[PDB]
Amino acid sequence: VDISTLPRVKVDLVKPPFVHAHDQVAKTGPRVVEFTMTIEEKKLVIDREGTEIHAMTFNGSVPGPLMVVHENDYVELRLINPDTNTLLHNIDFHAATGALGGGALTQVNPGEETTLRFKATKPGVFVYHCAPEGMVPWHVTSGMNGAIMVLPRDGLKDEKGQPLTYDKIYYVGEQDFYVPKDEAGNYKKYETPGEAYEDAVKAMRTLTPTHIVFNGAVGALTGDHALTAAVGERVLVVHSQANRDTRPHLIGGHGDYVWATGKFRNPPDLDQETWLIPGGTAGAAFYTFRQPGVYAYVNHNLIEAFELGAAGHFKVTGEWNDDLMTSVVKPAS
Amino acid sequence: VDISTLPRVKVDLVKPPFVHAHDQVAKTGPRVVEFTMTIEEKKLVIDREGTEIHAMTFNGSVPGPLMVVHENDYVELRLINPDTNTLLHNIDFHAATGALGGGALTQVNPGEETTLRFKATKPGVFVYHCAPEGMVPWHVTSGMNGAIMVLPRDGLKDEKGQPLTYDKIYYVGEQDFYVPKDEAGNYKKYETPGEAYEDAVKAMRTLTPTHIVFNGAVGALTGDHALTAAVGERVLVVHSQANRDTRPHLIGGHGDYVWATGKFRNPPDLDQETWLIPGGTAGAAFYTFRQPGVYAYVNHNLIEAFELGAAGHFKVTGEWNDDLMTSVVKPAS
Amino acid sequence: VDISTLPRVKVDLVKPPFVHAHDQVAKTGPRVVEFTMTIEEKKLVIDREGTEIHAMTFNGSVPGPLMVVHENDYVELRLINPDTNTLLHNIDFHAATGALGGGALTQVNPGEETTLRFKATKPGVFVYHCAPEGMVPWHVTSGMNGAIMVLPRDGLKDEKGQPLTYDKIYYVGEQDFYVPKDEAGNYKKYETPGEAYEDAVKAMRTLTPTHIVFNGAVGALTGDHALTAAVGERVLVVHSQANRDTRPHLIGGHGDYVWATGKFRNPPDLDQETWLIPGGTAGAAFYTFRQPGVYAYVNHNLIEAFELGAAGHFKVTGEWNDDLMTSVVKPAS
Ligand SMILES: O=N[O-]
Ligand SMILES: O=N[O-]
Ligand SMILES: O=N[O-]
Ligand SMILES: [Cu+2]
Ligand SMILES: [Cu+2]
Ligand SMILES: [Cu+2]
Repeated sequence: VDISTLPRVKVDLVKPPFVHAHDQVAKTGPRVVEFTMTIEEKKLVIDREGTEIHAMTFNGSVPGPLMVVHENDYVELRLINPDTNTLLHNIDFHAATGALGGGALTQVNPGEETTLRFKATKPGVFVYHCAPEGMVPWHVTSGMNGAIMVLPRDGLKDEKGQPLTYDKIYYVGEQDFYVPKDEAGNYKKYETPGEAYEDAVKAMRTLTPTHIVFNGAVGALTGDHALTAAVGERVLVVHSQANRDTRPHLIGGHGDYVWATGKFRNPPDLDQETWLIPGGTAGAAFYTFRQPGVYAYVNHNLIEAFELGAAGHFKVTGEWNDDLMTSVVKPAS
Repeated sequence: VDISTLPRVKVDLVKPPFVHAHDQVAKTGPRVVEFTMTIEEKKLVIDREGTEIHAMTFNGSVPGPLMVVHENDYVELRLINPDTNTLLHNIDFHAATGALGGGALTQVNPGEETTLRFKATKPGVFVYHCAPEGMVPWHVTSGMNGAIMVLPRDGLKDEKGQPLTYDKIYYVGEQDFYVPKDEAGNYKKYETPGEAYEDAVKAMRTLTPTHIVFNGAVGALTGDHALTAAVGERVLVVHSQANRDTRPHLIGGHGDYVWATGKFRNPPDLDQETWLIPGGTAGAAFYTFRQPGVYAYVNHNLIEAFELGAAGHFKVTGEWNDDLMTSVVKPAS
Repeated sequence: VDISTLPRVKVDLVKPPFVHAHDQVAKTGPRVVEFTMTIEEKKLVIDREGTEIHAMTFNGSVPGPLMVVHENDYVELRLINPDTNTLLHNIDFHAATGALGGGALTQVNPGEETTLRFKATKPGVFVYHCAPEGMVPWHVTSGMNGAIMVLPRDGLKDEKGQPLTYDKIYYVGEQDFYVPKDEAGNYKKYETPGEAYEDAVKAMRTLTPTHIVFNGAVGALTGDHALTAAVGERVLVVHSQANRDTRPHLIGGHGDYVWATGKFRNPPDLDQETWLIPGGTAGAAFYTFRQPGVYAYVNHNLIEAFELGAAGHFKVTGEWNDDLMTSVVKPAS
């Protein structure tokens, strides 16, 4: 087909955990969906102690923004590497077919840009990440990863073929960082990326993250940046991990319908407490809130959650249901 | 509904790996099922070397006992923290909805008790664990976790909707411990829980368990405490891991029907060799024994099994089937 | 039945990643399928640095060869331990039922052989591995493992019950090695297996592989030993990991149909980006190539892939499809 005959629609991305506006059920035929991202190398403070790293980002955030299209749309990405950056970058879409997911076609030095197009032939949530030959895990584990959602044209379906429609969506990107340590255990700091590279490699080879965070930092999805919902609302939480396994859990809730490995032609798993998202994958969980209050959303390696950073909060408004749960006798001597 | 109009039934729990008597198919309407557990902080010897830790238990065991109810029963738990203990505790049920699984409503100092009720709205096996704010992974990885089984009212079903009925059930709780080590690698010992806390946190942050055990100790499910079955018997093995992934395997057998992430509205996976139970989850495997003899039941990271403790035995009685397996020529020069 | 009345067929095995000739749909009734393997202890160079270990192999390779039979065939294995070896060995088939998978019946000292027969009652891909009592993880993590495929008699089926027929098959065995290190981090070398055993145990107990490789060495499945396919070809990739989780990914492709835990009575997962194969399991992924060029096949812990060795290549011939992917604007200032 002549792609030039198709509609074009430009998306304006938003910072995670929010997601750009879209339609669950496609209201048009196939489109070329136009995205732009600008790579930004920047310093980021990732914990309460003030540890500062040299992060590598798509669009200034860890994770990069969630892109949303429908099955058999074309994704057309303008990828910009400004001359204020110092490294070579590219992009690999797990949603795409060919050329190492696009990485072989999108190598951009500082001061260059490129435009890639691919057909989104499979529905699901997928990781995208930078992948420069020879330096792949360093870029990924410096924050250079995000996700793309390819919705079925008729939206999501349950295990029986009935519609599932979310009221809200959030994107939680989980990042393992490997901050080099000296013998005594304190983090080391580096003057340039080249001077850091060997100790970055050493640190990665321990297979032991120093930090595991949501939305780029310890506590990022707490306090005034907690996730929010109301009792009765249907929420989809997209979760990605580009490099290492995770096991999400909503403390006080469930995954009512979960695609743990993220691919919508498969029936969802029902009533999950915890789900495994393998490293290199995006997954999605659908839940209808039934109680108000604070929930924690965690990686249920609780060490990873509460000691290394992989924990966020929901604040949920509405009525308490004492049939579902109540304190019969409050704590007392 | 007025819960006060429902039948009440008191359960008397038993020590793992055994399970209190119950009905697979519900013989009554919905009930309030009454449980009591008493928290016990105690010293436990966990390996053959004599390493002794300060364990934190529900009902004196690691894991805590398996609770069994049916879908849409109410679970009413009296949780007692005697004044002989020294720490604050609570309980989070992954089966429950709201208040951080019950943890926000069940904080008990030594000398206090509380009673929680929740509706068991989803069928499956689920983890429960202590979760005191700020100290969650330390309590969990000190042994303070167990599981609850919420059976469908019409019992278990295979992938075709046909009944599956077990003859025996066992509960295997798998515990990762993080015993602090000095520089030379020997375990450190501590005078009080507060003096131990920072090195406990340090030890956990390595993400490398020193011990991974079934039923609280190396070898606990061997010798006179081996699991038992007969050829032809249908056995359900419930397995939980509150904090870290595991991959159970019956050496010499299979999981004929497995709910690896534990939730019975989903069809089981058939004919598994090994299954992944993510940290924070309970799973269940159904097997019909076909050969007698010794079987090993293991986490199939074989280092975790045979060097760190995650191995137990079945002793199975009955006839040998030479059609299924035989030595044609015994080992010989 | 009198097994002596059944046809016998002798298989001549081939070195991974290739697979001996077989039929997907069984062209005969049930057979006794005869295999022979000779154990070989040998030195192997496993990385580009020249690190040499004392490997323990079935048939001289890491992994051991893929065996292929059909459901309800009998597997009859002659296992030979020549007197040029120094250790005791045996074999455990995860496909088999009884006697610890055969290990209790196949203990062979150097200079001995044995013949085991078992009925392959369950279809799927399964691990096999050595398992000498007391020394199990050392033999497995020295390379002594492979896989067996038990095909359904009517071949593979998709999620709808329609045939899936592969044009090519490859077997990727992934091996975690634990090469002991001194305090400074250099590999230690040993004079005899007994002198190595305690430091091998110490190294394993860190749960941190020094090397994670495909087909026995860093780079083994690259260059002149890259995997090959053509656009339009249907390829099945069998992947096993006898001891540790992995998460395969075809960079630039997908798993169109995946049995992540390897058992063919279950419907496959569709359109996977990445899949989790738990330690102790074999899995299988089916893909139809749609684009030519180089693909990387990796464990998508990218540190494990690109820094520790768990990466191979496909070279795919044929036409480029610009509808599926194209560079709209090549990288430029
Ligand atoms: O479910 N809470 O750790
Ligand atoms: O299956 N045994 O390690
Ligand atoms: O998908 N590549 O790392
Ligand atoms: Cu980059
Ligand atoms: Cu506690
Ligand atoms: Cu061996």
